[PDB]
Amino acid sequence: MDLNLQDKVVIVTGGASGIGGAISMRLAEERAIPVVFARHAPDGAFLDALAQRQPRATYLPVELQDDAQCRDAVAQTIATFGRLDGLVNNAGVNDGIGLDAGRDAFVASLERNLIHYYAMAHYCVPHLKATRGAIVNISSKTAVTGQGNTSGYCASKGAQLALTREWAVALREHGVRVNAVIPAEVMTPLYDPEAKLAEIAAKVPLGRRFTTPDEIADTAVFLLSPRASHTTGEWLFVDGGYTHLDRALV
Amino acid sequence: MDLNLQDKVVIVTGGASGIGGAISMRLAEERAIPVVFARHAPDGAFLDALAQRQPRATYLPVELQDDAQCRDAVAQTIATFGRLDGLVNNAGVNDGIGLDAGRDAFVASLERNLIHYYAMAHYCVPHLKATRGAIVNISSKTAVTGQGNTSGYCASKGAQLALTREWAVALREHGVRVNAVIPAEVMTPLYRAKLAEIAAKVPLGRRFTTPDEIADTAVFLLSPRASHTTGEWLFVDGGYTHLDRALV
Amino acid sequence: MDLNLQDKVVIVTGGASGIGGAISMRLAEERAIPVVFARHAPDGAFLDALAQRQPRATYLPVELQDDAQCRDAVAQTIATFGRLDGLVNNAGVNDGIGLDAGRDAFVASLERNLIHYYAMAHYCVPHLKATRGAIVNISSKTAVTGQGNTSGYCASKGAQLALTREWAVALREHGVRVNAVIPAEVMTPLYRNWIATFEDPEAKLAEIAAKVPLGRRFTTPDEIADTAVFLLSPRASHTTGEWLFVDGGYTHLDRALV
Amino acid sequence: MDLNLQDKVVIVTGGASGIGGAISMRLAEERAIPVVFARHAPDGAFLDALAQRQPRATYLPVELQDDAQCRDAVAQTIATFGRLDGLVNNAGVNDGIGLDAGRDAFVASLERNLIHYYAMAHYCVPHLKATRGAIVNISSKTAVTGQGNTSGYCASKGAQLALTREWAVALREHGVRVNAVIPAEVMTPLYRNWIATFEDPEAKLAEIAAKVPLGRRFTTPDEIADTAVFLLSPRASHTTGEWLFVDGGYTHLDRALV
Ligand SMILES: NC(=O)c1ccc[n+]([C@@H]2O[C@H](COP(=O)([O-])OP(=O)(O)OC[C@H]3O[C@@H](n4cnc5c(N)ncnc54)[C@H](O)[C@@H]3O)[C@@H](O)[C@H]2O)c1
Ligand SMILES: NC(=O)c1ccc[n+]([C@@H]2O[C@H](COP(=O)([O-])OP(=O)(O)OC[C@H]3O[C@@H](n4cnc5c(N)ncnc54)[C@H](O)[C@@H]3O)[C@@H](O)[C@H]2O)c1
Ligand SMILES: NC(=O)c1ccc[n+]([C@@H]2O[C@H](COP(=O)([O-])OP(=O)(O)OC[C@H]3O[C@@H](n4cnc5c(N)ncnc54)[C@H](O)[C@@H]3O)[C@@H](O)[C@H]2O)c1
Ligand SMILES: NC(=O)c1ccc[n+]([C@@H]2O[C@H](COP(=O)([O-])OP(=O)(O)OC[C@H]3O[C@@H](n4cnc5c(N)ncnc54)[C@H](O)[C@@H]3O)[C@@H](O)[C@H]2O)c1
Ligand SMILES: [Cl-]
Ligand SMILES: [Cl-]
Ligand SMILES: [Cl-]
Ligand SMILES: [Cl-]
Repeated sequence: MDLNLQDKVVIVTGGASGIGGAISMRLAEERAIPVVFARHAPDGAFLDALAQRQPRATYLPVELQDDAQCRDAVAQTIATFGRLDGLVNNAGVNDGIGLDAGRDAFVASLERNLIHYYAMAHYCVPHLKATRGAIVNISSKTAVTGQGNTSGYCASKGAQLALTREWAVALREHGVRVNAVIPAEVMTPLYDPEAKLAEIAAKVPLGRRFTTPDEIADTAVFLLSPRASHTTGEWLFVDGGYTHLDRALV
Repeated sequence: MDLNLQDKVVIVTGGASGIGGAISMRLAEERAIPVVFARHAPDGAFLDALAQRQPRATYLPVELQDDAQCRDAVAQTIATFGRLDGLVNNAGVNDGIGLDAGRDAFVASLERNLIHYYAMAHYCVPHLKATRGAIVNISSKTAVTGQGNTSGYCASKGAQLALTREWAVALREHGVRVNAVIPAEVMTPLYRAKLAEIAAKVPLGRRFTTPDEIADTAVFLLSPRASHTTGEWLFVDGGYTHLDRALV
Repeated sequence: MDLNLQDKVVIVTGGASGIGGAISMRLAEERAIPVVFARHAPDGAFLDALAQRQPRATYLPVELQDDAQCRDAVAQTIATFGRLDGLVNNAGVNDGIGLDAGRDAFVASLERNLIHYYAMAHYCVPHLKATRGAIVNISSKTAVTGQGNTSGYCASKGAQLALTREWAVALREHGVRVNAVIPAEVMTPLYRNWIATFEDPEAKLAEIAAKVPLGRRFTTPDEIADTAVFLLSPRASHTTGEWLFVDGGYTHLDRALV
Repeated sequence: MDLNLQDKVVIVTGGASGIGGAISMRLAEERAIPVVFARHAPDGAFLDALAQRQPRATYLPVELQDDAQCRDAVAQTIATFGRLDGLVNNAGVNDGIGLDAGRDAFVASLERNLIHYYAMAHYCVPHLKATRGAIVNISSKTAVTGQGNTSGYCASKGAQLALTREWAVALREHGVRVNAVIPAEVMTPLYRNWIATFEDPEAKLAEIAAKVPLGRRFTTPDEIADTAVFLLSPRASHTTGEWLFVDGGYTHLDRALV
């Protein structure tokens, strides 16, 4: 299935590891041009594999919590490529800020997760309008399931789903589609460890195993493509049945 | 139906007008004790009607964006009544902060809407655990429908639905239930041809929902008649969110 | 809270046992007039308690899978009361018809669950219009969660949620509201006996209850009834088309929690 | 994006017209082998275009309401190809059976829509297990939004969403995924052969399209098809039980927007 993403310039925040890394790599495979926005320089092995698929793929060091860096990196991206066709908002961290943490910790969690999704959309949208590009927001099942000690992250991830609907409405007349992907348990390098891994994996209905970053990536990249040309405002759960299937199943 | 809220102490933020005021008034009618947290003093006719139903009902001047006023007003409430049985997070404003507004405006919207729901829960939860009380978060249909130029408010309202699920999980073993009510179109102070256009789109009766309708579901959710309902989002919207957009 | 249900006539299908019995009893307590449609004659103690609260409450023997009996029982209710204010579609059974069972078993499950919800609404709605009455459909979390070997019941319960939206649209101009209640695990004497067919009943019950997030306990029929009766009342006068989950967090809270 | 569907055998019910036809054509483009089950012989031009992409693509005449024809058609497909990799349940018709129509009309609507999705899955699933294949159920936004005079179709389309969750649970250990696609307004020549009946056919088309948030236009069959075929493929290898709305924002975006 040709996705028609060849030479499409797509910013992927947190795009050099885990889910974001897999999204960048699939974009490169589809001959798109992923532009990684991340705090830390990607590892060599990642850059080797990416450039092999797409020699023009790039990385920009960006602290997403700095509004001016977001602005300048988008500008640099436009200066380098002349256009922007996609935005994948993906950077985030479950920082475990619960009910007892207080205002400052809560707001800091919003900064780490929610606020830069808005800032990136804010700076990218004029460019996306010009190309009738697309946005994918990566959220989390916690936005709808809760978890128990992570108000900050949960609030952020839920706000991102709401913003997906809001931006889909806001941008409809410009042909800019906005969708979300909702993962549940995804194995990354990052993420008695023999036992606790087994414990978590056991709860995923399809195959009792973690979702892979590639699985999230394939749905995310489909959503950026014109193969999803009448899909906007949607939240796609890629979670092995985690959110919606009977909690009682083994 | 006896809701068993008699002498139960419930804080209602933005509780002196619009939906909040209707919630406070219904609480008083059920012989609960509403404690109004609001920026401005309620008008006299409101306070008099409230006192008629519940002489122990109380108003505290609170700017909810001030974390210290939140903390101090809760402390006051506990000092006065010795208990807290409910929190209704209700204060908010659709401030029309869109994609072009920028970071500062977006964050100011979060402060006006989202952040004080968390601050209030933060300060109330220890006391709610003591009484196996309840929380009701008032959200907005915009959280799931979008609207077009209100990123700030939409984000906030959606985060409030998420937090309803999170806090329901967090507090399950303490017997504290957390639910949300989602209104669509409710005629309230500043809301009042442009009228008819909006009303016409509400499937049930082609009319606005009333504050009393929102209040009746919110108060039901605060009560032990909803003793196994937690984490839920109750739409009270005349069909606005879920019924065919094509209907007339 | 006054639900304003005094002398309101409400048919409750399967209304003498479990969830349905609790709804009938709650209706009587709110001074409504419940009309029980059920296959089996109710307990004497149930009838005594019902009459104690509402002397006008009635019971009619009805096999709901018989369309003519639905028709005639609604007709008799109208003859007795002259009006109908509510319908609670509640009768049903999880009959464990899997994907391997085949057409005949699947259709039989639809007859036991889905088809009489439609039949009852078909015969009741013309009367509900005159009174601006209401319908509550009792569904099941299985409609959205699945279960694994119950295609017939799952299909039925999901169709009941869809029909809740459909009828809400269809009846909007008549002021007739239609909503659904979705239970998960509700302890009833019937469930209690099914659990008794297991080797270690105590352990089976605990195993089921352990999965309910709020309190690790079954929902009670009264808990389902209180929401259902609230939804029948004008206290829910702008709620229509809705699916209310009364389930201790079963459907929507993190599967990973203990 | 390689979908890895080359030489995979996929039955598509109603697969020679509208959405079903687009699904078959996309399957053939991906070098899969679509097998069309439909009541009428397909257009010659359709058969030619299909054959150009996939010479092995087949059509079997099937009345899906006849359980034995479903059974035999699946058996013939296994006899021809020796495997089954996918099932797209797609055939259906909005027959406008309201609340007032009664039992016989309602049940007939279930037969036209719901019951053959079950029958087809019943006969296909034993084979899908061996290949760790997949099912896509095509539903309708009406399952969740209602419409107003179509209880039979609404109930059917909603049962199909519920069965998607149920079969996803049932088949999880066999690695068979089950998902649904929910369209809203899709232009098919047949929809056009219904719109044709109106006094001002283009003004009617316009009234409908004006309600679709994204572009104020109908979704195309290819747009539905591309999501459906993605769901059949291992690119969606951890997606199961899901309902994917492909509807230009119809179901979920603010009704107030123009
Ligand atoms: N991994 C899971 O199980 C899981 C589950 C649900 C949702 N998600 C979502 O997936 C998305 C990706 O997570 P992942 O697990 O791949 O994460 P990851 O931590 O493995 O990678 C995230 C990347 O983003 C970068 N990053 C984070 N914050 C940043 C900032 N402020 N500025 C610049 N760079 C920043 C990190 O350095 C890292 O490179 C997140 O939005 C997460 O919430 C993940
Ligand atoms: N009116 C509607 O149609 C509608 C629709 C959807 C959701 N809602 C929700 O209902 C809730 C109540 O809104 P409303 O329509 O009744 O507005 P209402 O303004 O007329 O009253 C809200 C009250 O909250 C107070 N308030 C607001 N911000 C405050 C702050 N920072 N500190 C202290 N007090 C503050 C206001 O002074 C006012 O008294 C809100 O959460 C809103 O999102 C309303
Ligand atoms: N108990 C639970 O855990 C649970 C969970 C989810 C949903 N539900 C739903 O609650 C509703 C009631 O269930 P319950 O658990 O109370 O069951 P129950 O069996 O205790 O009571 C059902 C009543 O309906 C009557 N009935 C059944 N079929 C009938 C027919 N064809 N004609 C006449 N009467 C008939 C039965 O005889 C019985 O009196 C059902 O719709 C069920 O699907 C129950
Ligand atoms: N067209 C829309 O706007 C729309 C909207 C929502 C959902 N859908 C869904 O999409 C699916 C396809 O609809 P479509 O619009 O492409 O339909 P269509 O009418 O254009 O084609 C349906 C095909 O299925 C065949 N078919 C129907 N019943 C059959 C039977 N009993 N036995 C054998 N073959 C049979 C028909 O002959 C026809 O060839 C249906 O499930 C429908 O509910 C369509
Ligand atoms: Cl991977
Ligand atoms: Cl009012
Ligand atoms: Cl009880
Ligand atoms: Cl097409």
